Amino acid sequence: GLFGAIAGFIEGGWTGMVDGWYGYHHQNEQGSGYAADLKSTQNAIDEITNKVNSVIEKMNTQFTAVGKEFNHLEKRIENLNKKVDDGFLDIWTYNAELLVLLENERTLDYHDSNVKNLYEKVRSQLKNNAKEIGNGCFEFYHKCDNTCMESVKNGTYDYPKYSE
Amino acid sequence: LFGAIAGFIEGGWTGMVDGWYGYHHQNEQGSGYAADLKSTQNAIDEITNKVNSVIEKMNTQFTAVGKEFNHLEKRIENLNKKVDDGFLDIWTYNAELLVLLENERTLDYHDSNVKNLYEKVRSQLKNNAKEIGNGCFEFYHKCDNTCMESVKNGTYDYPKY
Amino acid sequence: GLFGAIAGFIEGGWTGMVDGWYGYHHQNEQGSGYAADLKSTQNAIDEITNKVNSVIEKMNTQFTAVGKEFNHLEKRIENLNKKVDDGFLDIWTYNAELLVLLENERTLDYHDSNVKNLYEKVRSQLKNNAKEIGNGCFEFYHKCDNTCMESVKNGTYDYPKY
Amino acid sequence: DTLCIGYHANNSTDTVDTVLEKNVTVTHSVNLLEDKHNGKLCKLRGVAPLHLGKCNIAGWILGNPECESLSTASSWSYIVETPSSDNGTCYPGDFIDYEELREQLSSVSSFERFEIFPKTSSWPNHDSNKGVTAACPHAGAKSFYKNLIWLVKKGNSYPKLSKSYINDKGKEVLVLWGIHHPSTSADQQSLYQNADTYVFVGSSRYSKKFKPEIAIRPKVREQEGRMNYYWTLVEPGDKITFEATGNLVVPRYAFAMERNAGSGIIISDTPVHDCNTTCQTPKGAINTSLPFQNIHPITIGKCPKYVKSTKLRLATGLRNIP
Amino acid sequence: DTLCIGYHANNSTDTVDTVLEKNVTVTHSVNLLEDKHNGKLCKLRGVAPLHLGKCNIAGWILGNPECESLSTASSWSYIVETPSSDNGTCYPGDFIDYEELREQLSSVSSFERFEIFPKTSSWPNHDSNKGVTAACPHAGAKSFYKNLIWLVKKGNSYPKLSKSYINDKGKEVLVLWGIHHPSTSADQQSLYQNADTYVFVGSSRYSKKFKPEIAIRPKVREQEGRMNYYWTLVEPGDKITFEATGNLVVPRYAFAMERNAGSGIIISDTPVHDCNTTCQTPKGAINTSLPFQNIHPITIGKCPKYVKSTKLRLATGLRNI
Amino acid sequence: RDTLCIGYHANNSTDTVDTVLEKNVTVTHSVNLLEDKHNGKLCKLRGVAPLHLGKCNIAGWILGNPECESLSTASSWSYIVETPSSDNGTCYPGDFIDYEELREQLSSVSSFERFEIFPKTSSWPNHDSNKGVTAACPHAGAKSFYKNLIWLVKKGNSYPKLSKSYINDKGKEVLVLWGIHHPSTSADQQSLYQNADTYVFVGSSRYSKKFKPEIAIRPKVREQEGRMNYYWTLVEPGDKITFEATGNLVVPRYAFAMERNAGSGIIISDTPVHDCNTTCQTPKGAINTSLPFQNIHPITIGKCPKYVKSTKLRLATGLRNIP
Ligand SMILES: *[C@@H]1O[C@H](CO)[C@@H](O[C@@H]2O[C@H](CO)[C@@H](O)[C@H](O)[C@H]2NC(C)=O)[C@H](O)[C@H]1NC(C)=O
Ligand SMILES: *[C@@H]1O[C@H](CO)[C@@H](O[C@@H]2O[C@H](CO)[C@@H](O)[C@H](O)[C@H]2NC(C)=O)[C@H](O)[C@H]1NC(C)=O
Ligand SMILES: *[C@@H]1O[C@H](CO)[C@@H](O)[C@H](O)[C@H]1NC(C)=O
Ligand SMILES: *[C@@H]1O[C@H](CO)[C@@H](O)[C@H](O)[C@H]1NC(C)=O
Ligand SMILES: *[C@@H]1O[C@H](CO)[C@@H](O)[C@H](O)[C@H]1NC(C)=O
Repeated sequence: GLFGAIAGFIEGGWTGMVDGWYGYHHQNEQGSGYAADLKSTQNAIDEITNKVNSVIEKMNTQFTAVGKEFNHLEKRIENLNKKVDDGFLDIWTYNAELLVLLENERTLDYHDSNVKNLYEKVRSQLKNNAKEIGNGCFEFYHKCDNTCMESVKNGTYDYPKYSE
Repeated sequence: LFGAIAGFIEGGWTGMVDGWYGYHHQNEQGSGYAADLKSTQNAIDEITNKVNSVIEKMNTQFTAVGKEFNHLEKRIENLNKKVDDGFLDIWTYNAELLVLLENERTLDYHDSNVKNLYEKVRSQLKNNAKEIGNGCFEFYHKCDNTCMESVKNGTYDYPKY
Repeated sequence: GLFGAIAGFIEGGWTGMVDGWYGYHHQNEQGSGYAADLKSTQNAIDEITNKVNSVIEKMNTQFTAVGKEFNHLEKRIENLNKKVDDGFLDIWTYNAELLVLLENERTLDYHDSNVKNLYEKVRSQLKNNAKEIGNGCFEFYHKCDNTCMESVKNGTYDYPKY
Repeated sequence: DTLCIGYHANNSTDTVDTVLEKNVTVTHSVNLLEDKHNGKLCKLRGVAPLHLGKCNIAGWILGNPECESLSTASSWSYIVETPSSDNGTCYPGDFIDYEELREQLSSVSSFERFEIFPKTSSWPNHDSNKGVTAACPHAGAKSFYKNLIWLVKKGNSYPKLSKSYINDKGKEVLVLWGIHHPSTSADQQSLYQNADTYVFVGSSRYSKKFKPEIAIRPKVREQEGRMNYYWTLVEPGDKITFEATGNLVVPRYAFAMERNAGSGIIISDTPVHDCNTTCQTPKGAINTSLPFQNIHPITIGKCPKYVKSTKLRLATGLRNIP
Repeated sequence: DTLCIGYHANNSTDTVDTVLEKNVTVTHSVNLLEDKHNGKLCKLRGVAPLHLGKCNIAGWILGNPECESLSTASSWSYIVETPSSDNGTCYPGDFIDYEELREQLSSVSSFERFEIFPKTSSWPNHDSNKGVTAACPHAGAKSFYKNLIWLVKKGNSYPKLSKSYINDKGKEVLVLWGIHHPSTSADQQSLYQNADTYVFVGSSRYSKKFKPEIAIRPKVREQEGRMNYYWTLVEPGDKITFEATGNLVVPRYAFAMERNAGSGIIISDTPVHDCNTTCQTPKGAINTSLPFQNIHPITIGKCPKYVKSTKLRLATGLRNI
Repeated sequence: RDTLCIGYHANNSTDTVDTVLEKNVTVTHSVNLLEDKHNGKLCKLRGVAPLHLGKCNIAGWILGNPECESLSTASSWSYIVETPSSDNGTCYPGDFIDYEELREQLSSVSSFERFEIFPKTSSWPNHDSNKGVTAACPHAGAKSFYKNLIWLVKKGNSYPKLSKSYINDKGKEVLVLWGIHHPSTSADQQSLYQNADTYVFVGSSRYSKKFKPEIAIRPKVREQEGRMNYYWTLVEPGDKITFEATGNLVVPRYAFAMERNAGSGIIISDTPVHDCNTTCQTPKGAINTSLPFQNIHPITIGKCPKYVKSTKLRLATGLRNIP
């Protein structure tokens, strides 16, 4: 979207990965499988939760009884009251509507950023030892077993292993 | 914000008049500009929607602002004046800030689209061309017109050299 | 945060660099040292200043005297007045609170962007002549003296190198 | 041997709008808009509302023979009238500062009704029994407000009366009384012998002299005469004085009262129940943490801001793909 | 053989402001701020406004001899007075609940004026012809309001009068009347023989007795006496009763009336025209979809929010190079 | 081996700020958008200082209560200051009509000169203008009364119909005040104004009202079972006002040539008044600020920041802080 990752150079998402928002899909001699990025996913959940909570928690209201009664000879102040009520209605409706539109735009870009960053993290980790397919996929030049895939997720990937 | 527009691509092309983002090819068959059809239309759609959202969301009531009060109702007259000036300050501030905010984002939105269009082609021709650094690619393999096509269509599907 | 630079692949900041927001730390045979990116830092200062000024300057208020007096037999209009006062209080409090939260989020991302961009600028300048350590650090393959480090900051870097 | 990097997806159909794009399908989302009420009138802070049901405030405080339900509750968070509750001032007249009174009574901390001027001992020189009318019927029989007494002459004699009450409670006392305007000067002397009369009420802050306006008003509930109703709050330690040579509908019951501002009155058919709520609307109570509600503009309590929006769906997940 | 990637540019000079930068030149932009009006007073809903021109509401409803040309209208969306329209209550006095009345009359659905108490048949025992004054001149001649009649004694006799009207229309009836306060007790008996008089008006909801306050007020339009004007709305099926031993300026014309809330009154010199509008200001109508306007704070209809801003330019294109 | 790093600033700063995504984020630099600082003083508003009544309230000040004798030396003021404990106003129990409206009209005045509309010596030749004092308005043990009004009583068993008129020859509006006295007993009535059935009439081009004394015993207030209602009206330049009474009229002595400028109010506070400038005033003190928001006080006078419930509005200008 804004970061070119989600619905970008990574065209689609994985219905298979159900344990997190962002993750990996390994493919070696020991089989295949999906696996969410524990730390990366939890961080978004925390921040997104905080976001939703901020939008809600910041609305601290007074104890008020809207609604007034006026007799047939107080139509003016009745309409004054009606004006202040409709005045607040237009103000809150507009802000609320726009707040949602704005925050939604940002949130989607927030996820795009997290995916793009997770890719950059791995790519700048295995420079030569693997080539970019271009689909958010890395093809290993050196055989990579399961305990090897681990050193990539944990971000603890040794290098000294360049082959051909 | 994305380093593209007025970034590593210093200026814009007055020559390209058919779109917001595009290419300028240079081979043996000549030169020319050409907007990225799909890329440009997308921005137009989204930017249009943006402008429409800012406008369409403002749904107002049928009201007659303005009240009349006699010389012995100065208090409620000033109350009315207060609610009017209260709305004036609220709307002015929000409208002013809404514009400032949305303008900042829009300019960054375009910066993003250009940066993305560059990334798209760069990650398409890896070795077959080298980055000049000015948002320009210099081909190592001769590239004719029907070749430039396979780059725009994003169907540069055969890395021959 | 959003661009992966600050508190990202560049884990920490330099208390040593005190003359700017973004900068470099060179390391060659002529010694070491920090140095802020003049142009890059000034730009952020201008824009961030404008930001703060926009949030403030756009608030243009009327000359008004809030506060009304009502007698014991005007409790209704007194409460009406109270309603309009508390109505504005809730509106302004919420907007102000949210405006800060939003703008702070953006500002921090704004700096993340500037650092990421400064890195990209240098990296795409010395392609082979240096390798990425991965910590926002470049290790030169060709010896780089002080007047050489200059051609990197000025963005005026050549490439004869091995 | 390949390793791919991707994102979540699911069967979700939730859509949300952005500034740039409408109807965007997302994996997860929350609704900021509360659009759900329990269709009940519930209790406010911790106290229940005062339900008049058949009657309106006017009828309730004056003691209309129809509003004779209960020894009413000593406190309430707000008041509930029904859109069809008609029984108030049965004898045609003008209730002065009625709206103001309703506001003052909207929410009460303590509220005990007492006999300010005991019927038996208070009026020895006037008839306190003949004061009934066909405009205020209670089971076929002619009757009148319970909290007031229509003092008429005692056999061709209406001596200047003068009664005073001194607020010995610890709180404000709400005192109500009426002034009667006969239709004809004959009805005048028939009721209070004297032709030219006057009524005077006065306390430390209140003071007003009343002159009966005698004339034929168009028939209302059989009455060509009128009766205006007045009220005032007597501060603790203060005293109020009544004085009349006729036409005075004297107080019988008053109200020791302590009020807490910040409430109002709901006109609704919605049933009252035994439940808690922090926010009340004429359509029902609202239990929510959300910032906005589109249920009703007129609200009582600590409530969400009323909005015209139909849906405020906030995206939390990301774009949804297969 | 090279391929470059770039962005649009043009001769545009449009500038916009951002949170970070001011005066930023942009390829394309739209204005969210409506600052353009047609300098005309137009029809609001589908209906045109009631223009009093020379007169104000007071003069118009009482029937000031000068407001004789006006209300060819059975409905109006709002009312227009001119800042210099002075002709209202020619006989000095106090118009009770005047502002409230103006509000109630601001917009009406149906509005027909009828003769509630026909001059010829209604008052047989009182003089309904001598009731004219030099304070209400119509072409040099002494005259008076058209909708009221100043009943004076009929040759040294002013019998207690009692007239009742019963609202047989299907709508509310607006009834107006006046109470006259002579300057001297001599003027009092000169006009209504009786010295101690009273007037009484009463319906199902209204009821008030009036006592003439006789005294010398400072001359206004030649009058040391005063005349207060009253009004009330009689519900359908209800009846209103007038009763006086003098000093009563009786109703002649009333108004069958059906009102629709939500409108107001514009005091402006701006010409009224035959055009449609969804939003009206004293300076002129506003045709727009924009959310904000800086034309005028006082508005009538479904309008854009009034803002103090001078320009709200929203960027749609990108930076211009 | 040769190399070059790219990084960002950091410092000893402890400033924290909140974002939409994260709370308590330490930053290198920041500014506060929330003004929470006042000078605890009541200062001048535009140029002008406020009118301080101190001991008295508006009622007492304009009527000329014997206690508010020290004050009316200002010809203009930006706003008015009463103290929460200033109790001296209408010493004689009564009803001040449209009092709140008056207070509003008087809240801020451009020019304000007090003159003797009806000179005591020359105005009332057929009535006693000296006996009109009461124990309800004491000035140093002695019975006294409002300075701006005169309680006209009969002159030895005679109270002739009086009729006095003033014509506004100033260039501005004139504020005229007067009272109507309602005796407690019909005996007190003839004792003061011989006539039993009396009336008072006031009239100008716009004002007109006849007053009938309501005689009765009200509960004792400051020793008075009788009452006295106070009325006021603004007479337009060139207009004239007429007083006429057969008794019970407390006639005007001093009026006020006055030019008013709307847009101000009245502060009830103990906060000391000083000689300082301010663009924004609160009951707690003045506010000197450019910030958009303040949480000092909701009730404000002048060109002020919007009142907010927030405790801190810290806006981040620098970046995240690391060691
Ligand atoms: C109480 O309220 C009712 C309803 O408004 C009054 O009106 C009539 O009461 C009679 C007697 O039972 C009924 O026959 C009518 O149906 C009622 N009218 C209508 C339209 O419902 C009733 O008179 C009132 N009684 C008192 C004592 O106030
Ligand atoms: C002004 O205020 C003072 C104070 O309230 C009034 O004095 C009170 O009068 C009574 C009657 O004897 C004393 O017992 C109280 O002690 C007084 N209060 C105080 C604080 O001394 C005084 O009457 C007022 N004077 C006027 C004309 O307003
Ligand atoms: C999707 O978006 C369009 C444009 O707002 C709207 O007309 C429609 O209601 C939406 N479609 C559905 C199926 O809800
Ligand atoms: C830049 O801003 C200034 C100050 O607001 C304004 O007067 C000027 O017109 C702007 N420059 C241009 C060319 O729009
Ligand atoms: C941080 O620490 C020292 C010790 O207080 C202080 O002197 C210095 O001013 C601080 N640094 C900066 C740049 O404020």
